[PDB]
Amino acid sequence: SSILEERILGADTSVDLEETGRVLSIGDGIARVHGLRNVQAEEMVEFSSGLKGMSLNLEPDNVGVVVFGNDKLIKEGDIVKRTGAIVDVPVGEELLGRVVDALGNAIDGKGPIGSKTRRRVGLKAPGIIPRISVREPMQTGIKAVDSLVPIGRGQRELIIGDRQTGKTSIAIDTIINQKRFNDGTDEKKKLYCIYVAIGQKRSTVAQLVKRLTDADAMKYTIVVSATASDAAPLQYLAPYSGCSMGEYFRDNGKHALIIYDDLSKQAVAYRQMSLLLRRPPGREAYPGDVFYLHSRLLERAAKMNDAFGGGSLTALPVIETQAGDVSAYIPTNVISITDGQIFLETELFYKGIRPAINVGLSVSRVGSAAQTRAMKQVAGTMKLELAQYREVAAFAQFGSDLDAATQQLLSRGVRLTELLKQGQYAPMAIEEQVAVIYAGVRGYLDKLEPSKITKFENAFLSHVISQHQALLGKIRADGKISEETDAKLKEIVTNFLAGFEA
Amino acid sequence: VQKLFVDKIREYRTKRQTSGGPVDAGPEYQQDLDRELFKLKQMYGKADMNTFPNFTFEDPKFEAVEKPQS
Amino acid sequence: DWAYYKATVAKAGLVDDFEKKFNALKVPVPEDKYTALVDAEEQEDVKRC
Ligand SMILES: Nc1ncnc2c1ncn2[C@@H]1O[C@H](COP(=O)(O)OP(=O)(O)OP(=O)(O)O)[C@@H](O)[C@H]1O
Ligand SMILES: [Mg+2]
Repeated sequence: SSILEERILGADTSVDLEETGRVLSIGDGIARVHGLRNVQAEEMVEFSSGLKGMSLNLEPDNVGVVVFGNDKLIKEGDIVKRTGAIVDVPVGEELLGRVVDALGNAIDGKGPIGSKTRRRVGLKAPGIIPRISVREPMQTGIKAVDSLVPIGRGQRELIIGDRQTGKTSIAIDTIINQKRFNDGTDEKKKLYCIYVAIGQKRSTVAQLVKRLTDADAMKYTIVVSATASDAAPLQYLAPYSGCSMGEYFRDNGKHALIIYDDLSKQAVAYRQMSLLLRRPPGREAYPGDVFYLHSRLLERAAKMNDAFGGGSLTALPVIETQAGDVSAYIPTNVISITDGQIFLETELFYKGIRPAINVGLSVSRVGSAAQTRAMKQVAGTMKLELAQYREVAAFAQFGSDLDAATQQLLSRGVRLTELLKQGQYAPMAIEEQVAVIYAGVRGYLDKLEPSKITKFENAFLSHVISQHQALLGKIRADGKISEETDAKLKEIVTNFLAGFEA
Repeated sequence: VQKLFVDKIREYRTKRQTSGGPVDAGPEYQQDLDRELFKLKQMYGKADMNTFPNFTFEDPKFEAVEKPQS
Repeated sequence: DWAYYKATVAKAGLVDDFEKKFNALKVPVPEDKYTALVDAEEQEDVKRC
């Protein structure tokens, strides 16, 4: 076969003097190395068998080293070499559509990635001059997110909640929903995505590449993967490597997005890795600088000014909490780095509100209110009509009857609550959202039954995409819902309501 | 190590003298390539080499509606 | 997409010939059985008009 022989003539057998430190111990991943005089801190050192490692502690006698791999091929008396480089990963657009490990080697088997430029995992966030405020929107296609808790481009938003409530699905409808902009024509409405899998078994990450490839979502993302089987210094290095492929886009013009799933598993890989280096424990045996661990990460998510390129880098960190308690140590340290949050609960998921977003508590510094112009009209009034609902709609035990007074307002909420529910891996558009939200707030649904609105939605939505395609194209193009555009929609809802149930 | 460069090409050319697949398979490669050839067909399906699609479909029968009117 | 990957496949005989034989015939269309109630049901309401 011609492929094996051409791989062996391209191999370079270069030999040079190394700089070399004999091993004194090896246990549980830590290799105290005698020698290694001129070593830097955070330098990448290379064992004899092919392993790789990073020298963290410097000390007068020994040199502490942690291993990127497995510590059973390493025996006392081995040889540790010097590369001569603080730890760096490859970068580029050439990694797009791949699954890679935490140092940039492909675990999909499509071959060697041809990459040209290398970028550190420990670089610095930009300061005060080269930013700008948040001008643009980032559409998720969820209807409880886009209307009530909008997210700008360049804003760190925290998805927080328990296990098995919707934290991964929320951030995968977002990956799917940008399919419509990426095959379009303008280069400033796209959104290239990145998913970082920390502490997850391979029978979830090889299954999420399936869900992202029938919908052809994988042609514009990267998956940096550090599974639960990996060395504890490989789950620590993963978000600092994934964030550094995001800043190929942001430092060259385009717009990126990055999900850390999750960041409660980049902390217990720092607690273990830095207890076996004999560093004294803090609270819950976490180190002193877990706040400095997350903060030097979540400040690269910038929004540059237009004299640098104007690119953005959103971030969506996921956080799993125990028993729904938000006052823990690692939650509160990362609530106060992000601009806004999305509080996912369990009693919302089980009563029926799915996606289970607490729209009361899901606060957001609105991002210079870049919702969009037409959604401001219909979800401006929706925000207040739902807020009016929640103050007054928690009895479950009625004794008196005020249908002219109270029962009209709470009938507007259940029509807007059951409108907000959604499916899974089928995200809408924004003008298909303006139409369905128009029909809810304008009183055109109070003569239905609430057990029929989820049935009313898909029959409505199929009618407008089929028969009214030139209608929705004037909302997406002109931005606003104009007064003559208010006129045309006034018949369509009432013509359909005249013949919906028959 | 160009003396090792010649010595892994020259024992690659010896592998290019092949008669029937494996050189030292015995009961190893014969069982494994037959175990794997079933698994690409076991949970996949029973399919021949060139047989076309052979079936037939029947549509919904159009019933009538009886209606005395006026 | 039958002609696409069979060309890059080398094992012909039953590959390029099966796509040559099975793709050279007519589409089996449906039967037009709905004609009786088209005329006989219509005019009896117009005659009642
Ligand atoms: N929009 C939705 N509507 C109804 N059910 C959903 C929706 N999205 C997800 N689910 C269901 O909720 C369950 C949990 O979702 P998901 O796996 O994203 O939770 P998770 O908290 O990320 O899980 P883990 O705790 O393992 O990370 C899944 O069974 C999924 O099918
Ligand atoms: Mg999850």
